Amino acid sequence: EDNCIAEDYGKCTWGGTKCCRGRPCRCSMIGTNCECTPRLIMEGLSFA
Repeated sequence: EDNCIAEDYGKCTWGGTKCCRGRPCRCSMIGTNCECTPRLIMEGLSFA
C-alpha cells in the first residue's frame, strides 16, 4: 500500500511513493501523471 517505485519511468506521485533509488520525479503543468527519471547508472561498461 506504499511500496517504492523501483521501475524505469515508474509513475510516481509527489506525496509518498518515491523512487527506490531516490530519484528526482517530475510531472506536467497539471499536478498529476509523474514519471521517475533515471539519473545515476554505473561508470565503465557492462559485464565482459
